[PDB]
Amino acid sequence: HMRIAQVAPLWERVPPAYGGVELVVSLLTEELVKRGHEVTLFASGDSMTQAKLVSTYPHAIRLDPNVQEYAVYEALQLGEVFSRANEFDVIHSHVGYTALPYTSLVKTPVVHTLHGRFTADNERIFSQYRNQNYVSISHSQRQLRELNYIATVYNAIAVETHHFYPQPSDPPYLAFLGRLSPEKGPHHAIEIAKRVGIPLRMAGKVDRVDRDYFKELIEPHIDGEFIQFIGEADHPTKNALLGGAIAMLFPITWQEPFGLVMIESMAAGTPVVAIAKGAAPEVIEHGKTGFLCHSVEDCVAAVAQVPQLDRMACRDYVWQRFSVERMVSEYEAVYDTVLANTFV
Amino acid sequence: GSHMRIAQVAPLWERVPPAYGGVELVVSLLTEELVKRGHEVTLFASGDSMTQAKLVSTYPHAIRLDPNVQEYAVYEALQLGEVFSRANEFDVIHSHVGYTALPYTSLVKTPVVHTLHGRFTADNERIFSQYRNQNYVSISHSQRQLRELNYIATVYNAIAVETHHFYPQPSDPPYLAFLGRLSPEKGPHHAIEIAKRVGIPLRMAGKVDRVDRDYFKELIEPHIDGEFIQFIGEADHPTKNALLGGAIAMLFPITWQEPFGLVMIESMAAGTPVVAIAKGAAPEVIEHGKTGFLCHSVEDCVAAVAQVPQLDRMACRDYVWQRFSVERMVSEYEAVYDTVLANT
Ligand SMILES: O=c1ccn([C@@H]2O[C@H](COP(=O)(O)OP(=O)(O)O)[C@@H](O)[C@H]2O)c(=O)[nH]1
Ligand SMILES: O=c1ccn([C@@H]2O[C@H](COP(=O)(O)OP(=O)(O)O)[C@@H](O)[C@H]2O)c(=O)[nH]1
Ligand SMILES: OC[C@H]1O[C@](CO)(O[C@H]2O[C@H](CO)[C@@H](O)[C@H](O)[C@H]2O)[C@@H](O)[C@@H]1O
Ligand SMILES: OC[C@H]1O[C@](CO)(O[C@H]2O[C@H](CO)[C@@H](O)[C@H](O)[C@H]2O)[C@@H](O)[C@@H]1O
Repeated sequence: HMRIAQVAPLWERVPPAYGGVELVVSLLTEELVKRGHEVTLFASGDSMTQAKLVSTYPHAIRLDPNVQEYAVYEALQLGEVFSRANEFDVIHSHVGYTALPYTSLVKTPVVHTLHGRFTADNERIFSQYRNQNYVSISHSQRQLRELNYIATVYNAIAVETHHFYPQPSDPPYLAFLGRLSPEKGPHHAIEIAKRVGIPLRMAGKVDRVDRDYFKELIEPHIDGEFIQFIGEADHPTKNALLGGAIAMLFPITWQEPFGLVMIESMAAGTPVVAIAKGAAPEVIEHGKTGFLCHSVEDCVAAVAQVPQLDRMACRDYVWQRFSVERMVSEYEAVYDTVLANTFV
Repeated sequence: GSHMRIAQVAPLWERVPPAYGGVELVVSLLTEELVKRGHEVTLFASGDSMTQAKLVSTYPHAIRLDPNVQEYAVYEALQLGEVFSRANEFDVIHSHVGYTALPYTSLVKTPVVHTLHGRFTADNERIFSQYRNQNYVSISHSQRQLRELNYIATVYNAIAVETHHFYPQPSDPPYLAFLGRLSPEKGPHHAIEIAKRVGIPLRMAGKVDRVDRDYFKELIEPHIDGEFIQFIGEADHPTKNALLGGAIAMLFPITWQEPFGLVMIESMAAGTPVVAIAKGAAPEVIEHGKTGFLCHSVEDCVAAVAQVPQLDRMACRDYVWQRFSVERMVSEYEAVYDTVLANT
């Protein structure tokens, strides 16, 4: 019953393959409008939404050879958001710190959902707008504390769209999903699959800056027989790619804000053996829906402890803490708190 | 009428500059002069910048040189956030950052004067036409490639000629010169081929950065390991002055729509003609047959070097004083402010 604006990034599509935030903004927007609200999506033009689409570019900036300066369309989008700031009751910004200086100029309250790691550089712009409205996707992400965190909403997925696999494929294999960046540590997943004797079926995208790390540590160890690649899969693939696997290796070497590939694996009914970094303990129920490992050798030992877990429970676990009914209804109270706590 | 509150917004890649510094040098002479005429200037640059106006530092070093910064876009939104939060304290804002400040102008009441320093790429042509009805000041006539914009004026950049020692006849062992970054846009590869057909050695001096590091190690690197081509890249003011002053003719072979190119008027300041390719804003600075030459190919330059000792080298210095003096530039910009302050 409010005028909401969801400012999504332009790198991807509301998303056929890669894209985490755009998937979260989708399940949020596609359900907010269903509850008699009034949302105006701010994303790309190829987006298939059920709200008033307002875009500055039709295609996605990532999969496009004709684009070169993304910061142009980054500033074009915000130029249309805060120009229409009088037509909105609350602005839900997902673009990150690029909207902080614009918030101190308009009148409409703006909420910022954090989606990345705080680095030694971006922590300065957050300290200059510490009292702004923030929303963390995990308690582990809340690292600055000095900011003004409104609440903590766990990212969710449409569980019914993920087909559930009870028993894995008869010839077992491991799994890896996500970008091939050092932030996800696929090189550990390569060794873990080889220290146990179970093949690995990887899947993800390789953008640049990852060109150096990929073809120096990941490409040398591809075979197609024991190590497959499948560069960037869609939804029906990762649905069955993780379903037929015994466990989704998630050996991160980076402060993971959340990790939607963990909750996606478990919907298909697959426990995630990940490193207890970032929001890994906040998602993985130890001994029930995965194993919170603390070393590379801990994952190898946990692999033998994977088949004894209940894969039918892993899906019912996502239906509890990681449901869209929990996430959207938890944002519906965040917007009211921001609107009720304004002037003093 | 002659007591304004100017707001100089400068880039952060280099300080207001030790060696390489294009836009940072123009802002320097413009700031130091306007303060010397009585205006209340407010500079938004780095921290080590040396000015007399009340500067507002957002990071105490040049980001290009400081390696601790991995995201330049962080301090971008910080500087622009501090400018337009104090816009009420200014009479007019002079932006030098580019398209990043266009959506900000459509949010306050202080008029902003945008001085363009870059080419209209296939991407920024979308944002510049969006904020078409604003206040733009070009730096050359050839730089105007949209035409349909709202150009307030065209103020050619200027340098302090008195700070450039005049070398009459150069060094008796003759050599050439190349100034500017070693980018395929400014064409450093063309300068060596002319140095072979003319047979005179070429002494270079520039800057190499990412995205172009592959080009440096490919085309330019296998030709400098010798006395014929002495590199010593990135020279400060007292070093690059003797380089151009001791050069019989500066090689400026460009293959890109140059908006201006301060390296040209710096060569002629110390008394040295420039042989540039007929492209961009080269005919607007170089006078054919008087203080240099304009060529349509590479062999046309080889025939031009044979007609350089006949060129007047003293008239090169007096030509910069004609239309590239700091007193002229600042007077034009000071006259631009009265145009913007009268339209409101
Ligand atoms: O082949 C792939 C690789 C990635 N993804 C999607 O990319 C998102 C990445 O999830 P996550 O948040 O955990 O990784 P990050 O955001 O750090 O890139 C997931 O939702 C996946 O659905 C996908 O669909 N197919
Ligand atoms: O080794 C160098 C190379 C360049 N410059 C300075 O960088 C400026 C060149 O500006 P230009 O417009 O030609 O390059 P751009 O700004 O387009 O990058 C000149 O004033 C030079 O004084 C320098 O000092 N040393
Ligand atoms: O760590 C940088 C990382 O962030 C980007 C965003 O451009 O990737 C994101 O892609 C989508 C949203 O664009 C989300 O899944 C999530 O925010 C990130 O994975 C990219 O620079 C880099 O891969
Ligand atoms: O505004 C960013 C601008 O800087 C880049 C960074 O890669 O490089 C330019 O930096 C100097 C700044 O003085 C420019 O004079 C010069 O054109 C570039 O080397 C450029 O791509 C970005 O557009």
